[PDB]
Amino acid sequence: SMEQVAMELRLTELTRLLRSVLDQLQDKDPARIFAQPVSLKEVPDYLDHIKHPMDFATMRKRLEAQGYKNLHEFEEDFDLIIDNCMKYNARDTVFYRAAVRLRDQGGVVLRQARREVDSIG
Repeated sequence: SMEQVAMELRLTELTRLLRSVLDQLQDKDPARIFAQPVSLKEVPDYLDHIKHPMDFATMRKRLEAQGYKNLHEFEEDFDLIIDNCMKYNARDTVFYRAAVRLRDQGGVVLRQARREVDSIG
């Protein structure tokens, strides 16, 4: 149908906006601490601690499959990155500190993304 197409064009445009958002959030991680999944070869007990792992490469796969229906779903995954790290790692670690800085700096980007998503519809 014409409606299904219009729907698909909306999703494609949302995907375009979320790709830009993801690139902006990932720039706030210049150390690349959050770029890839925590390695289960190197942290073999990780899944005993963290039940829903997340990272930027995994979000990017979902994004490119147009797997985010709305900004809320995207934000859920970004929050998993931060929250998983803040649980697994102690306060006095470069990892925890990196997550705090990513959260703080990402807030600005996500604030305007919500306005753009509502605005453009």
